[PDB]
Amino acid sequence: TDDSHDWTKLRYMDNHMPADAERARLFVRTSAPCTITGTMGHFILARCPKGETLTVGFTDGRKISHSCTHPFHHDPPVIGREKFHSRPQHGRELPCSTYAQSTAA
Amino acid sequence: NFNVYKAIRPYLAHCPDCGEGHSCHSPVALERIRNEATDGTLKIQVSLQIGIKTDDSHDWTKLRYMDNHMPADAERARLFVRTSAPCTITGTMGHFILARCPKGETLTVGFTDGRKISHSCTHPFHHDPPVIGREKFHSRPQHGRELPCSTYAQSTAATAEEIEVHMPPDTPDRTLMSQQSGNVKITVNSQTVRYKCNCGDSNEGLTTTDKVINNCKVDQCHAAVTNHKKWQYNSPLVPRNAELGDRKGKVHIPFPLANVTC
Amino acid sequence: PGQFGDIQSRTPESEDVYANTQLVLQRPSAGTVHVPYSQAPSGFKYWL
Amino acid sequence: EVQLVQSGAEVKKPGSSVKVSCKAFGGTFSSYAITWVRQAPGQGLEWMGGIIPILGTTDYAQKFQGRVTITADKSTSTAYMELSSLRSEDTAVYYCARDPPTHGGDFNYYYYGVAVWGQGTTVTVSSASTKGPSVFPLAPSSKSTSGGTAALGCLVKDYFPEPVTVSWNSGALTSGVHTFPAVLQSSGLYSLSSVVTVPSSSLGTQTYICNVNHKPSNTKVDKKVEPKSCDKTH
Amino acid sequence: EIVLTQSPGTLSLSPGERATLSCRASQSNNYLAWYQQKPGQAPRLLIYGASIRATGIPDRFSGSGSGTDFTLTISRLAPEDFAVYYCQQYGSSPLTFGPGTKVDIKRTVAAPSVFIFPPSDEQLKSGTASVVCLLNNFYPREAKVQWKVDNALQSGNSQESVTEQDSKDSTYSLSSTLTLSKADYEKHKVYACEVTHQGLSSPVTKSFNRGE
Amino acid sequence: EYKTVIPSPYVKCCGTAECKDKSLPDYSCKVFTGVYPFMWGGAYCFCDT
Amino acid sequence: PVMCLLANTTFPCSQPPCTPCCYEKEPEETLRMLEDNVMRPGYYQLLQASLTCSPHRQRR
Amino acid sequence: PVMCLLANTTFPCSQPPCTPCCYEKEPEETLRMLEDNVMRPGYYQLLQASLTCSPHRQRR
Amino acid sequence: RVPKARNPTVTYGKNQVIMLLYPDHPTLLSYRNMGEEPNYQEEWVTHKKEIRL
Repeated sequence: TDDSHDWTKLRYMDNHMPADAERARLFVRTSAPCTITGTMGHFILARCPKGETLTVGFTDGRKISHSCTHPFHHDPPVIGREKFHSRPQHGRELPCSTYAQSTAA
Repeated sequence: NFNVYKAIRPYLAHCPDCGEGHSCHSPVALERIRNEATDGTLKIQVSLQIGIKTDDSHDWTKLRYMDNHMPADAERARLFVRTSAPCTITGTMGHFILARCPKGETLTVGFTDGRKISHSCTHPFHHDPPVIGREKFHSRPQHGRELPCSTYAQSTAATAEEIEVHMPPDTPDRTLMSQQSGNVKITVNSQTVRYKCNCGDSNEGLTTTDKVINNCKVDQCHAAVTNHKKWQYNSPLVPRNAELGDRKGKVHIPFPLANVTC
Repeated sequence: PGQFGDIQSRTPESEDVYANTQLVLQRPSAGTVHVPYSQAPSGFKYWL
Repeated sequence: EVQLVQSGAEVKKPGSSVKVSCKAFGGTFSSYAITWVRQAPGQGLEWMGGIIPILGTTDYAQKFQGRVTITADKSTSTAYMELSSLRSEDTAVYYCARDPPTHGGDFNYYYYGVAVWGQGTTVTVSSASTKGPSVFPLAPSSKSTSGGTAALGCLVKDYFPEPVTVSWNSGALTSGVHTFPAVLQSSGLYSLSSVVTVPSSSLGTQTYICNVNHKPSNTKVDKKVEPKSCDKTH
Repeated sequence: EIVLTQSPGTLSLSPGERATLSCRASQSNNYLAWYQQKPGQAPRLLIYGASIRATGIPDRFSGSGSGTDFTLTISRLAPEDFAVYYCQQYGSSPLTFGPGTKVDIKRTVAAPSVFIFPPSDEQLKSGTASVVCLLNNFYPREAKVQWKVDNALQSGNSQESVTEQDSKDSTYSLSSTLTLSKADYEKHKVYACEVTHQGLSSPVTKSFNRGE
Repeated sequence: EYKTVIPSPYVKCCGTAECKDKSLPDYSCKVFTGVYPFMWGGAYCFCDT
Repeated sequence: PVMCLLANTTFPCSQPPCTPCCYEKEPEETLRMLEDNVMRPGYYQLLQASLTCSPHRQRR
Repeated sequence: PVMCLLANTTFPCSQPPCTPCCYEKEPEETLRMLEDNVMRPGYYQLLQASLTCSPHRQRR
Repeated sequence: RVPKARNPTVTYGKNQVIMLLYPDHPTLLSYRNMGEEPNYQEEWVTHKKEIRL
């Protein structure tokens, strides 16, 4: 709320006043919990399992848990010729595209 | 023998997917997953050691990971294993975890590190249990018949299931060496070092105290910790100590495959 | 390989094994210590 | 901009628990990704693992939590370590004066910015009693210096603690003095030296002297200078 | 993994020249950045990389690289540009700091400078039979000390240490001492302080006698 | 259920290993050339060829 | 060339006439410098100045 | 029955040839004891006597 | 990084290859003639299967 850049914190609008809450209690889930992989200001990166819905949520300072849910059909496209589920030890490199984790302008 | 774990310690190993999509060296690498229990129970082998701690003693509230050179303690209360969704762990002793798992095409195992980081390792793994009988049911009913199946029994016994142990390979570390201008010094944080150079160095070898190698350029210097007084599982995905193999030893892996009704 | 009987032994406790899994070792991926291998999956687990 | 501030050096005994000081400013007025790096003399740099970006939870890297068993403060700009039960091998410059160090495993990531650096406090793990600067050589007896056209120097040995204050000929030659090396040794005692680089033709006009001062002993050094290859010594 | 390998371990240049430093790693993905240390001086940021770049000193630096390795170059070396130069990419999973490259602007070079002082004569009970060394001004560095006591070779009980450089001159240095008891400084008279540097192989030598 | 048994790979720095051939139920071994494996804290081998 | 305006007077986009600490010396007025022009390329440098502050410790 | 061996010597398995708490005293014992010796039917009891040693801190 | 499906167990016949396929996950099989008409065909295979081409 004081505009200091504390990584462990986030701020939300309590009626008319910005108010603080803990970063460690932010979550995003679809069919099951997503790995967050970067955040800053209004934005979150996440790696999510396949699912027909998305919700983001956080625990308030006053211990109450807020969430928001949108319908969002997530089913990421195949790379290459196999419908695999997590990267193997052994394989081939193929070209794809990624949101880079750096908060650069 | 159950208290073999005085002799052998956890390790880092190369995990394919540390939860964020990148491969890296992980305290939690899972070396084998096995699914021979027809009841759908799952036995998982991991580079942690659980049910023990540093100051080598059994403790069901703790596990030890390898904090790069030193084994280090963390709480069993924050171990997890999940597949498509959270598994319930049904037994943990040594390198071995039992879990009961929902159907899923991945296995990810993980824990919370003493410095409050969360670590995990994720493998592609098609967990789809065989059906017992003639109905693809999902959880056991309060009324039914009993059919023969098999289970990893929840006993940490002398199973006659055996895994071999070997001493580590020499563990390399770039921070064992510093360029003092014109020379490099080997430095010894109380683990004995092997070192080698080609800067005209006639005297490559071993030390248990800091040493200077004359004229040396840090690019042409190499060093690794060498007198390991603890052993490891001889996994793939860590180097062998020598071409001949190594001097061995064994561990009896817990949880034997009993036949039982479901 | 990978059909029923790709591993055979004369009794449960026998030390003899015949196996034909076509295990083929593969080059390790650059900058890593693993052993990758290709093999026909267990022909008994398929049969079950 | 961001700016960092620390205490100059800490005189500490081994086996103690010690605060190590910081405050941060310069365009922030409050916390922003503060972290530490620590370097023992003759080593390369090493990020002080107990302190990656600790501004709401205390860190460790992989390794650490040996004798470097440590916690670090989150509070407004005031990123103090408490380095606990330290040993002689932990004698180092502790650079708190360091840039946003983007972490990982921990799932969030940081800006590149303007960055920040600065001083690093010397935690001087020591137990030596205080001792004067040139009580080993130049205060009690003699000096001679066997040749070269500007090969003239002065000596200070087996002393504790720093800082010594030094000058040549009442400060008059400070235009041609070069301020020259010092060390802290494995004995827990310091050593220091100084030179004048003025050549034969322009030192030869002087009947010449040099001096040293040290408050932790309450002593003064003086000796007369007499070269072997100056213009006055042909 | 990754293991940041700075390719040049050490370099030397005239002022007016351009330096370039290179670093090799197995993958990069987030900004590794460049910082330097003159002996006893505070660091500062040179440059950031991996895809974007930003640089902290009013521009005479530039940095680039992809597909293999990552680099920093300094346009026209001139003043106090002597340092060890490092690159790094912070904590996370286990991965370590860069090893550093020494570079400097060239001296008006000469053969090794050496010191040959008496200790003190009154108080030999304190150990002032011991003879003290300081070395300066040599180039490049392999300046190991050699000693003689009354024209006999000695190497033992030596107070080995590393000094900071010649400051304004910025040439290399060391200091040490032969630790000796009492009586031999009173029986006898003579010493030599000597330097077996690679630039000469056979040493530079200084000597004195207790008669002066 | 077969078990595929795989000991730690032998990696030799600065020279060729060779196949220590033996009779085991479906034994195979292979020597892969020009490896440069990394442990957690450094390269395992001295050279990269 | 490129330039920025104080709703009337015009200047090069290295800083607004209010100088650093701008959002703390002309609060919210600082943002109207970006209202009635942001289409010229220089305006991210006016933003860089407008939201940078110079407390007593700063010394580059 | 059958028994264990070590270098020049043959001896019964269930107490060490080195003094008890032998792994705590000389932890590299396995690097002499277990080159090819893993084939011994007594190795399980040699291991139990070596590590779960019933050391001088315990009682029976 | 993407996986490579493991080698099939192939065997031959008069103008045929017979391949036994072992997918760990849905895997595309494609084939074409190397002649003037490629007669391109494909399928995702999701379980162990024998193909005759």
